[PDB]
Amino acid sequence: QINVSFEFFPPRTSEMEQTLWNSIDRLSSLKPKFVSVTYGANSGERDRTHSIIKGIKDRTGLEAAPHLTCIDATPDELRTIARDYWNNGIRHIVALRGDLPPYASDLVTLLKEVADFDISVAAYPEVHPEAKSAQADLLNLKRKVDAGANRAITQFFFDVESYLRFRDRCVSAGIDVEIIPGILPVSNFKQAKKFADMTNVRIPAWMAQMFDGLDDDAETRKLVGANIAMDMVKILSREGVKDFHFYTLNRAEMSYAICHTLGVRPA
Amino acid sequence: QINVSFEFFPPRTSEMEQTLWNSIDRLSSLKPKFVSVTYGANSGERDRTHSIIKGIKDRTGLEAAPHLTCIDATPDELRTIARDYWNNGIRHIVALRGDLPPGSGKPEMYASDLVTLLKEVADFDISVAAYPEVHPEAKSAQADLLNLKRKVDAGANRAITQFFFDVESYLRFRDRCVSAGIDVEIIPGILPVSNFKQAKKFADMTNVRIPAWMAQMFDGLDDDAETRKLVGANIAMDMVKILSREGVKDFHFYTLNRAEMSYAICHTLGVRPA
Amino acid sequence: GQINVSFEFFPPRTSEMEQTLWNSIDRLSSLKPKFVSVTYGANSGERDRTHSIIKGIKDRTGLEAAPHLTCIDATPDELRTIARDYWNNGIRHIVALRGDLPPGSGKPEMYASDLVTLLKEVADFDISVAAYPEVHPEAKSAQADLLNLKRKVDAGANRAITQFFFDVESYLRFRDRCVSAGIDVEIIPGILPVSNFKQAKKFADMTNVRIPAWMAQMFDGLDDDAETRKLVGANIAMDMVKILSREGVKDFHFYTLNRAEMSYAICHTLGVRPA
Ligand SMILES: Cc1cc2nc3c(=O)[nH]c(=O)nc-3n(C[C@H](O)[C@H](O)[C@H](O)COP(=O)(O)OP(=O)(O)OC[C@H]3O[C@@H](n4cnc5c(N)ncnc54)[C@H](O)[C@@H]3O)c2cc1C
Ligand SMILES: Cc1cc2nc3c(=O)[nH]c(=O)nc-3n(C[C@H](O)[C@H](O)[C@H](O)COP(=O)(O)OP(=O)(O)OC[C@H]3O[C@@H](n4cnc5c(N)ncnc54)[C@H](O)[C@@H]3O)c2cc1C
Ligand SMILES: Cc1cc2nc3c(=O)[nH]c(=O)nc-3n(C[C@H](O)[C@H](O)[C@H](O)COP(=O)(O)OP(=O)(O)OC[C@H]3O[C@@H](n4cnc5c(N)ncnc54)[C@H](O)[C@@H]3O)c2cc1C
Ligand SMILES: [Hg+2]
Ligand SMILES: [Hg+2]
Ligand SMILES: [Hg+2]
Repeated sequence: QINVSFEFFPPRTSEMEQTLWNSIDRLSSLKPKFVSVTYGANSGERDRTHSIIKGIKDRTGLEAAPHLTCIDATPDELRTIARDYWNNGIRHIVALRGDLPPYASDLVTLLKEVADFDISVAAYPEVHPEAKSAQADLLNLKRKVDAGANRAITQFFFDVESYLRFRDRCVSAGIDVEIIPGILPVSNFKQAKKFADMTNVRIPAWMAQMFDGLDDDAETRKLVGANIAMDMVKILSREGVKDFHFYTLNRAEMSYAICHTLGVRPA
Repeated sequence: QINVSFEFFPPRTSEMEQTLWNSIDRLSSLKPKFVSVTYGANSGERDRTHSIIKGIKDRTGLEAAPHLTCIDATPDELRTIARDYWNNGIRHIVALRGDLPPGSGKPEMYASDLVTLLKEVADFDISVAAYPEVHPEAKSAQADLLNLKRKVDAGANRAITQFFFDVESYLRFRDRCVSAGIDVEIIPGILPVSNFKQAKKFADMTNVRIPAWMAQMFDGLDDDAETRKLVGANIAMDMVKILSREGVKDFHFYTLNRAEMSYAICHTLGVRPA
Repeated sequence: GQINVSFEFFPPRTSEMEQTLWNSIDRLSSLKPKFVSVTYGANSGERDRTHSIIKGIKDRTGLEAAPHLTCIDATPDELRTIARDYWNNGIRHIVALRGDLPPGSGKPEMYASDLVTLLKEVADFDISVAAYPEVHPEAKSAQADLLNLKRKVDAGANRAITQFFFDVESYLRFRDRCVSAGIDVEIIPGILPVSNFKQAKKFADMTNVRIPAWMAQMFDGLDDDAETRKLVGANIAMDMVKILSREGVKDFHFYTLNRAEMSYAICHTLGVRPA
């Protein structure tokens, strides 16, 4: 069967707060394998990440996986955060290094020492913008797995071939874990392009065309974005992929629809 | 060169207050590397610790090191206290877990956690407790030794030992610290004994063994304070002499707010006024 | 006073050995040992005897009895059943060992740390494990063996009991290396009082334990002299135990070989007497 997960982020406004909880309720009915909440380098927000995971696990009963970054934190602190999480029933965590202020493998090992955690790590089909080469980054992923990562969630992508080729290189390199694709339903192209430029993610020429001229047409953008996303998962699904991780951005509709086309429906 | 330090406790009464300041004036002339003040569980020995430290600093200009306990303090309260000290020129703190009151027994925060917390605030000089005869609540002698290394690794500059009457206890313990990689000065704590009945009470509750020969020395002197002072001073002076011959260059005296005995012992140690 | 002692007995193989054992237990019980333990053999009969002697000790003396348990010839499920039964019967302290590998057809895949883990899953037992000041014969390195000890302690072991030794420096350096590896349990020295030297040499040869030249000299020529051997062996044991105590050791485990006199006397010099 198809397993899906949804990724949310801590809301920064009263409106965004309500929007989030509505989407959480709406998406819980699809029974995802788990849901994750992002974490950014900000003490108060770090507290917010905690509270949201707790609230989720407490009102839906779904498995909630918090993101944790190696950046700006001492090993003893990280260990206490881990023990505090495990103690609160939160046995799944997404281990990352973190966006640097103007390593991951170590955080994996750190967490495994504390407890037999279910760890998820980041994979880069188009190479992390910092690694010196495709191979170096590929080997790093392997290290993170060897350290104890159960799953590998990729950064969003638009070129299906880039992902399929990467997935092959992973197995060819001995990585025995699933490379769960990260899907970004695009409704705002302008914003998507900004994200891609940062993450080194390539936006194919054809996609640029699809959004050309839709700047003021919010409705058409959602229609075109959903179409593009549904095509993606259709191909990925036929190619053997049975696990999808959605970057909801606290919005339910597009992911809900895409899930419906995958057969992921309420029951 | 021999270095010394003296430990005082917050006076609860007017008479005790006077004795303390007299001792401070007497002992200050020896120019000790530092002087420290106890931090108990009650406000009497808690609020006062701060006052006495300010007093000492103003009246003599000697480095005063306050003792700090995490017992009934939130990490927030501890940081507040640490910032105040640092900002006011206090660069040395004696970080301790603290004597938990026999009632509630919660294995939560430990001294190493306090050390870490203090180092997050500023580059303090932290002194921690060491036990040559093992801390009475330790899992084992090895665990207690590992705890000392943990505190040194957390940022402790030096270790001050609990008092002892068997010089060999100190000597073996120091050898173990070195073999274990603990690279800081293991300052022996010296308790000049004037009253034996009171010394037995302290050692009893501290797991410190009192040799039979020492109990023999004070036997029959229950009402002879003058002879107890002479005998006790003799015992301390000999212990201190042995330790020096063995390489110890730093001593920490538990004055109990009384200056006479500690002053005399320091004199024979060669540490005298200018 | 502040010194704890424990005695180790093995299941007797004859009627004569049995009378000797119970006698030793009666005599040694007066010293109020922290606990007594009983060895675990490989054959079915022995293993049953271990259980009965532990029961006999518990009833007859009311002392804390700790049986040994190995991985040899047992499925994880047999082991759990045995452990559950032990716990329900009041015996809540086990000496967990992998066990002496028999010269037959069976490669070791399960080790002592695995047994500790399995035992911990059953109940909160007090678990004691084996330590080797002179390195276990099969260890590929002293580092491996020491890290293995840490592994067993991490799994749940409350204390370590070392293989016997004749060179105190070996115990002392090992006690130090244990701290350097982060092992936080007290390593209790295993004391083997020797009266029969040839037999002691046998045990040593097969355990990678070194007998100092001076010690061999001490027993040279005393083969047919049981009396002298007992005095010489007691003197040696007493000196070693004396040095250990001056070095801080306050816990001792005696390999009695079911005999009481030597361990009794050595205990007496430590100050552990009947009251
Ligand atoms: C599913 C997902 C979720 C994310 N969630 C968050 C989040 O909640 N918060 C957040 O801040 N960020 C998040 N990110 C972004 C991520 O933290 C950044 O891309 C960051 O730069 C890398 O984190 P990482 O775990 O991939 O780092 P790493 O795996 O450590 O790799 C990062 C870089 O280091 C390199 N590398 C690794 N080890 C070595 C080494 N020893 N020597 C040299 N180079 C080395 C790699 O090749 C690469 O260039 C997420 C990413 C993904 C895909
Ligand atoms: C120089 C000196 C000055 C002192 N001054 C004072 C004072 O001003 N005020 C006061 O109240 N008391 C004072 N004390 C006494 C001290 O607070 C008590 O001895 C207290 O019981 C332990 O303090 P500690 O700092 O040694 O704690 P710790 O170093 O934390 O050790 C306490 C115990 O816990 C164990 N332990 C440590 N970590 C762990 C762990 N993770 N798990 C389990 N066990 C662990 C240790 O082995 C030890 O048994 C002083 C002691 C000395 C020697
Ligand atoms: C106090 C004491 C009591 C004893 N009582 C008995 C008894 O009642 N019955 C009995 O049959 N025997 C007994 N013995 C002997 C003991 O069983 C043997 O010495 C045995 O060969 C190992 O037991 P162990 O528990 O040390 O094994 P372990 O701790 O598992 O180690 C045995 C060997 O395996 C190695 N090792 C550990 N883990 C691994 C790994 N994962 N991969 C590779 N090598 C590894 C160790 O380094 C060592 O060389 C006793 C020994 C002692 C010291
Ligand atoms: Hg980091
Ligand atoms: Hg505390
Ligand atoms: Hg086994």
